[PDB]
Amino acid sequence: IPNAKYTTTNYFEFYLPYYWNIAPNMDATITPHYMHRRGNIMWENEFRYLSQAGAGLMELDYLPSDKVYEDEHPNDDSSRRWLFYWNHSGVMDQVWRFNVDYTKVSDPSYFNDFDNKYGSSTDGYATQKFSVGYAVQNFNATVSTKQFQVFSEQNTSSYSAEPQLDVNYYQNDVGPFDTRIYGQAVHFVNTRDDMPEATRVHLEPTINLPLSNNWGSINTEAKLLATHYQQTNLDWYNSRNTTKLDESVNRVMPQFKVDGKMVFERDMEMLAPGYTQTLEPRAQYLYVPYRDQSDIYNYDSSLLQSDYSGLFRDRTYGGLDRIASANQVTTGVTSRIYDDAAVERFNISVGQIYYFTESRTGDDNITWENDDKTGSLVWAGDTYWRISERWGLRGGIQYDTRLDNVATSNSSIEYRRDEDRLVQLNYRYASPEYIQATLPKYYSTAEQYKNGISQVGAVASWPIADRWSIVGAYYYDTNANKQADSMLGVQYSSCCYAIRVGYERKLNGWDNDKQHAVYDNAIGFNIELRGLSSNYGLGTQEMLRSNILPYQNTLH
Amino acid sequence: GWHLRDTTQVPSTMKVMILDSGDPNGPLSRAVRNQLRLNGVELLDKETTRKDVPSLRLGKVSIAKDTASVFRNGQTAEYQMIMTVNATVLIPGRDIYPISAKVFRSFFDNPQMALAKDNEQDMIVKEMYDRAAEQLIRKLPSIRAADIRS
Ligand SMILES: [Cl-]
Ligand code: NA
Repeated sequence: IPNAKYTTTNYFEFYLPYYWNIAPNMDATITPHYMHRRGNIMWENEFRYLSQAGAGLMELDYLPSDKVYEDEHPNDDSSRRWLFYWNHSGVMDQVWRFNVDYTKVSDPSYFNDFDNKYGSSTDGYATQKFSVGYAVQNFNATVSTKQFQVFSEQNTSSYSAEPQLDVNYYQNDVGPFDTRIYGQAVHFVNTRDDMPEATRVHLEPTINLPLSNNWGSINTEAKLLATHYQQTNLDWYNSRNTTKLDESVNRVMPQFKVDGKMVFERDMEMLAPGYTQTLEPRAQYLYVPYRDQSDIYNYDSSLLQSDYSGLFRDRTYGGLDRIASANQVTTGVTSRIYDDAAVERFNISVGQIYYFTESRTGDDNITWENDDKTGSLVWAGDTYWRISERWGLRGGIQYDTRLDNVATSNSSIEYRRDEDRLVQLNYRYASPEYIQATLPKYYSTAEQYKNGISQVGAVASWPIADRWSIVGAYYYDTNANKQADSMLGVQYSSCCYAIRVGYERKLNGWDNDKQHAVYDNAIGFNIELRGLSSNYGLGTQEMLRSNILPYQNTLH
Repeated sequence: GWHLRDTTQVPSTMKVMILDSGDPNGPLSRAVRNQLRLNGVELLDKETTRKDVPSLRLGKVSIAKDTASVFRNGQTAEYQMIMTVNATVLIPGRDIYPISAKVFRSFFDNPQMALAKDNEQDMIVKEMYDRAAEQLIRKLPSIRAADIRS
């Protein structure tokens, strides 16, 4: 049964598709998607399959030509638009792991101009990964290949891991001790051929001693971090930046770490009959020495965030090209509350890291808002309250005294009854001091980014006359004082049909000739026939997750 | 008016229990085994004809990465990973009490270093795998309680 919709992108869109049960395991869905503003039919083509080697799905979208795409680059050889997507995952005999997340597109604009079914207008790159691994109880090895279609033409400089091979051995009856060892090898390559190629083997054996009490806990962890680099094609890079990269580079270092945890109980007889409370502090000491890593071009090491759990974590960065001169002690606390039914009705956690030395990597040119190199530089706290059965609230905050400011923080409050009857408010913050620090210059000094994040959400649904069901969501950036995403939907249902219709005004680009934000609109009918399975929910969920800032439920 | 805790996070009917899972060598069943171990539990196999043993039948995970904030231009400022994990615990004498866990992390994006950022993820996803396991350990006391009524 066909569909249509009007969009600013394509005016009259309509999509009239014939499904094919090829067999069990497999089936198709071929779909002519007529696009008026473009003057041709996109040919959307889906394939799903099933095996012992798990399942996977494939999409080929072929627009053979495009009115609107010829009129902005008229002297071009062709003008077609396409996409290919492959998803796979599967575990064969528990031991063999196969995975694919593949996405390729004809152009930067593809998710703006057409549908956000596998990609999305929100995305900035296309993910292109394959990986095979072997895994057992005490051991797992994995190889993969990660490449990335960077979209916007600010830079196409994407590093890709072709391939990368991670190995992991685990031994836990070494008497009182426990051991893991990890070994990794990867080869880094760039789409621009005037950039550093490199190869990187790395070994990291880890031994620790964990101590079991009925009310306490301590582990102590010794680790080495041996890494060898080879770095080709450094003629160009070494003439631009003063700091040379050395062809062969070695960097070895170790880590003393120790983690303490205590559990105090009591009873909330004062406030509630027959309640409980727990309260846990925690400390980590962490020592890792300085190494001048400025001879290594950072390939896969981006700065991590530190929510409260992530205070008690032994890495400033991901990847392995940057590791900090940690000397520091983390401290945090976690009050919990149970009821007569032993259900966690409320928690809260706050933590902080005191640094005795600096934390460096010889490549410390992130622009902070001040000079503090030591002390309680980082704080975080989440919190959960289940006020009521139908009601709850979440929230958290990350603080840094090198920003003078909060970094990031996020509130939520929710009402739910069932999947048809619910409301949610939400807010994320991000300081323009944080954007200056964690991101490149042009983010920091152009209009659409620099001013950070401040973001207010409303999401809901009311079931009317059992058959109907309304949905919608307003999302609102308060700094610039503008809408980001706004959706309204309605869903009539019954035991032989389920007609759905909705509306989306979303952000969809930024005009540089006027330097204002460009929006996109979309409205359309969308149908299906119930009866031939137990598909009898009033269909809210699908609709709540259609919008570009999808609905994320907070606990029950 | 405090005091220190007078058992572990796990009940005493579950110092012995089976870890039935559809994917023994997965990255969930990996990080659960490790967590029960860290409360000193005697894990069996599903071979044992022995008895009195409850059985934590792990179910399947799911992980969206949802765009969760947007710059003025409309390009995801901040994703958010969301792990959802559904288990069950069987009690040989009695009944089935299905339980679960959900975690959120979230992080900023950067296409300029999209490779680095995909890495960051794997970690966060990993980290989650444990955070989840724990949430399930913290739900066992609630199975222990609400059951005693019947
Ligand atoms: Cl669109
Ligand atoms: Na996604």
